[PDB]
Amino acid sequence: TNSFTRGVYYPDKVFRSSVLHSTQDLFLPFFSNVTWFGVYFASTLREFVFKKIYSKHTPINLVRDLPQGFSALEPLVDYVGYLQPRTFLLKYNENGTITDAVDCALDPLSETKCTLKSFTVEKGIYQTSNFRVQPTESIVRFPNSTNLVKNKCVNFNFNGLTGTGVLTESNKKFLPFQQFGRDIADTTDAVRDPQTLEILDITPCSFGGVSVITPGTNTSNQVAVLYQGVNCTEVPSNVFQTRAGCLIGAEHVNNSYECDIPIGAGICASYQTQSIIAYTM
Amino acid sequence: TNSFTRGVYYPDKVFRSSVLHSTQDLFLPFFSNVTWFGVYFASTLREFVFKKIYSKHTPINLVRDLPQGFSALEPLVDYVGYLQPRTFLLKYNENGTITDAVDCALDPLSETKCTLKSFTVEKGIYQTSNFRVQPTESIVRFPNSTNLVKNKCVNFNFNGLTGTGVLTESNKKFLPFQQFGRDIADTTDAVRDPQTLEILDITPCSFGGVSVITPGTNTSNQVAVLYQGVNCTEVPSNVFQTRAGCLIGAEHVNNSYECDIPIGAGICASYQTQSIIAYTM
Amino acid sequence: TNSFTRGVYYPDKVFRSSVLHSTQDLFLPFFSNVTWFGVYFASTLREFVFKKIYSKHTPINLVRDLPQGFSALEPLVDYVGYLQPRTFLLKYNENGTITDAVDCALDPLSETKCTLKSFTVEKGIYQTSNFRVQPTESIVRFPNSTNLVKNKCVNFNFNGLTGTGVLTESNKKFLPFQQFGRDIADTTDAVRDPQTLEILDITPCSFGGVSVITPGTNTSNQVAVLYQGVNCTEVPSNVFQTRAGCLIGAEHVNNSYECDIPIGAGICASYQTQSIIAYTM
Ligand SMILES: *[C@@H]1O[C@H](CO)[C@@H](O[C@@H]2O[C@H](CO)[C@@H](O)[C@H](O)[C@H]2NC(C)=O)[C@H](O)[C@H]1NC(C)=O
Ligand SMILES: *[C@@H]1O[C@H](CO)[C@@H](O[C@@H]2O[C@H](CO)[C@@H](O)[C@H](O)[C@H]2NC(C)=O)[C@H](O)[C@H]1NC(C)=O
Ligand SMILES: *[C@@H]1O[C@H](CO)[C@@H](O[C@@H]2O[C@H](CO)[C@@H](O)[C@H](O)[C@H]2NC(C)=O)[C@H](O)[C@H]1NC(C)=O
Ligand SMILES: *[C@@H]1O[C@H](CO)[C@@H](O)[C@H](O)[C@H]1NC(C)=O
Ligand SMILES: *[C@@H]1O[C@H](CO)[C@@H](O)[C@H](O)[C@H]1NC(C)=O
Ligand SMILES: *[C@@H]1O[C@H](CO)[C@@H](O)[C@H](O)[C@H]1NC(C)=O
Ligand SMILES: *[C@@H]1O[C@H](CO)[C@@H](O)[C@H](O)[C@H]1NC(C)=O
Ligand SMILES: *[C@@H]1O[C@H](CO)[C@@H](O)[C@H](O)[C@H]1NC(C)=O
Ligand SMILES: *[C@@H]1O[C@H](CO)[C@@H](O)[C@H](O)[C@H]1NC(C)=O
Repeated sequence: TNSFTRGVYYPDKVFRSSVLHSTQDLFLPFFSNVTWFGVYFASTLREFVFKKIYSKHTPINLVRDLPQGFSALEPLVDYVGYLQPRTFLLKYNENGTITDAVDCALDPLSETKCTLKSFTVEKGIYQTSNFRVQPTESIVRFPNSTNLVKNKCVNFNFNGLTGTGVLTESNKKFLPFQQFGRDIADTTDAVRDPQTLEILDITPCSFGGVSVITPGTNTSNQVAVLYQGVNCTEVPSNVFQTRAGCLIGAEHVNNSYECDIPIGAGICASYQTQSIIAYTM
Repeated sequence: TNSFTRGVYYPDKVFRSSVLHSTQDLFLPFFSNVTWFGVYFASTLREFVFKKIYSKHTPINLVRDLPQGFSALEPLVDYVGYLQPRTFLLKYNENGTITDAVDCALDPLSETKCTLKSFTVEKGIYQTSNFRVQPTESIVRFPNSTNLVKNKCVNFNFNGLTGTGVLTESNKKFLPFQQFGRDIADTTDAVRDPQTLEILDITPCSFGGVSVITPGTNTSNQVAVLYQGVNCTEVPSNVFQTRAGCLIGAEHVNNSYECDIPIGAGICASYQTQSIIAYTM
Repeated sequence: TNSFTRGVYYPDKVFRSSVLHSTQDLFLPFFSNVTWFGVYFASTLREFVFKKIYSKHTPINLVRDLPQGFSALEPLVDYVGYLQPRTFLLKYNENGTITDAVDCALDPLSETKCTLKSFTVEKGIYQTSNFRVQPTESIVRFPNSTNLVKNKCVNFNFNGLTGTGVLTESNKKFLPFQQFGRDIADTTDAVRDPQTLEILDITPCSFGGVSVITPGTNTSNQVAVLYQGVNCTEVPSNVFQTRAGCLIGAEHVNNSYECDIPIGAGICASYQTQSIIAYTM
């Protein structure tokens, strides 16, 4: 059984009129796997959210299914789903009644609604969060204690030089006694391997912000995820990289015409036909 | 006996030339009720201020009265009036002698001299201090412990909602479970009375700055006190309210002509004849 | 024996390419008196700097002298001169080898190289440091305990008035009871001597910044030291004062023509012929 945005109660007894409040509490995540026998309880319809008992009574007409829609549960005293800590965006009507909600943890175009604090997202690119490649490796090197890995974000320790970055073969020749180099910004640029005296280059791991490519919410809900400055080989529809990074959820049409939505650094995006395509401008 | 600005001694042994220094010490307030038998002592004339003994010897020619003028008392060793903590503005001559002083606690147009730090106030409006209506009441409401007061600044406590404001009947209908409302600025806007379930509106009490309406000190000393944003029913010659607040010390002439001194928000003030009048611009 | 910039070792084992690093460590000062038998050790050539043993082997061809040039000593393990704490400016080549160094504590035009962080100083005036006349005297005066000194920077204490300045005869007459005066900036301007009741004027001692007058390093190395706002009677080639202060290392040519290098406040400086001259603009 799929919960079509069913369990949304009033977190506090505060009156709000025509606002979009952001609440951090225990709510039922939208489109969650619900058994078909805090916790959510529904019986075909008297919905109950226990945490404090919330109740709601809605007339229904269906068989062997869960009703689709939205219903706010009211505090009573001070199908089963489980509650999780989520950040919800509640829409309060002019009478204080919650008419709609957005769970900003399920899929893209939902975090964009939280970032913009609106149920209608315009046509464009929006930077929602960032992305840092976490090092899934840890190597330590000491002279004559693990193997040397390269071309991957790894926490290294070269005879006391603790750092975080990706190692690669450098074309710089150090002096016979110098053990590590430094750039203009007073940061460790290259290190000398205590074994085999190999010179390795240190590069900071991929640091970029994620962006959602949306052709407005009035046309369709199909969005594309855009990563800035990172390669998709390190990123956890169609996967393809571009000049600005990797774009998930679009196509790689070889055509080229006028730019529609500038995603940044060359390539632009557009909506065509029921499919999002990318083209070089 | 009236002290015509008599007791003003040298607070410290510091030499100053052509300055207007502000001193916070124990001085005799100007135009104070002096007995006709720290303390001020005068005998018709050898004035003494004890606190440290200050002395002054001035030739006088009068009977059954106190001499009018100004005389600075000099430190001697390390009619009777009493000293109070006052903020005085002393005028030092080119030889270090105090020639005049202003007690900025007696009447309006004297605090203006301290605010401007000058013995000559120009023609215009000057904001000297502020004014906050202190709540002369404290009510506490709990469900089934004092009476409910409205239309007056009162400290309230609605089942744990401690605040300060004026309560009035609101036209907003809360939900059957919501107990208090909140505006866009994340402040308590309305509360629900735990008794009779009446909805009350919370409004911050009158916050405004006082202003002195003076037609310059070269013409006359008659000034008018202007309160901004407050009603004279809550404010502790002629009393009348205007669009910018309450104006004390003027008239309410129904005539209208060109503006002379803009007191703010419409109405202007002018000097006519030996009387200060107000007129809508 | 004179050390012609001989002892300069690698402070740390860090690789740098085409940079000018500033190091604070124990180095041999340039042009220092070296015996002709941390410490510097050279033998005609295998130079050794002990601190950690640094070594260097350079072919030489000379007799009864010390070789002139520059040679960087490399770390080996973990004529005699002594090491002192100095701030050196090291020039790293594209291979990490130190090719030249500047000791910014020997003479002027060397501190300018540190201030500009370059081995080539342009033609102009550069403010390197400041200059405050330290009081070489301390007098204390109490009423009926040292002699009264004037026209010299001295720490004074007049019956509890501790301060620092130069005392001189003031033409201001205090009141018979006032002991010290104060200016507009709320600072002690004048004091009354508890003995003989003499009025003295307090003036802050000479505060100014030093400046190096250099006609560029591409033409010659002869520079002139310029002090701003101080008189040479208090300052520790040809000494002469000007409108902007005292200028050491130049001439006082009475001629006057177009300005070449504005040293500030009137007088300008120029290079003529092998001699630095100053002239009123
Ligand atoms: C530390 O030990 C390693 C392991 O023997 C040394 O690596 C070898 O060095 C020799 C001498 O140059 C080479 O012939 C081998 O091919 C190296 N081994 C590998 C797997 O390449 C290393 O040189 C030693 N380092 C020091 C400083 O002694
Ligand atoms: C708390 O007690 C008060 C006092 O009885 C209640 O106020 C009365 O409520 C009844 C029921 O509606 C009215 O008929 C009366 O007119 C009310 N009294 C007055 C003076 O107006 C109040 O309703 C009670 N509240 C709760 C929540 O029980
Ligand atoms: C403190 O003592 C000194 C020393 O005697 C006094 O200085 C003398 O004062 C007399 C009286 O005016 C003069 O005739 C002398 O010429 C002063 N001495 C010198 C060396 O000039 C001083 O006046 C005394 N101060 C007080 C306040 O008593
Ligand atoms: C709020 O309540 C009033 C009460 O009559 C009703 O007329 C109005 O339609 C309600 N608002 C909404 C959005 O339902
Ligand atoms: C992105 O990084 C991966 C790392 O595996 C590399 O193989 C690829 O060539 C990189 N692409 C670009 C365009 O830098
Ligand atoms: C200050 O003293 C001098 C002394 O002769 C006198 O001439 C002058 O008038 C005095 N100043 C004032 C304002 O009285
Ligand atoms: C000012 O406040 C008093 C409160 O008693 C009220 O009666 C009056 O109507 C108010 N006047 C205006 C102009 O708001
Ligand atoms: C650095 O080393 C390379 C190695 O061949 C050499 O060609 C180059 O001249 C060196 N650089 C300097 C400044 O000597
Ligand atoms: C500079 O100070 C000395 C102090 O001994 C003084 O003699 C000289 O007249 C002063 N010169 C100028 C120009 O102020």
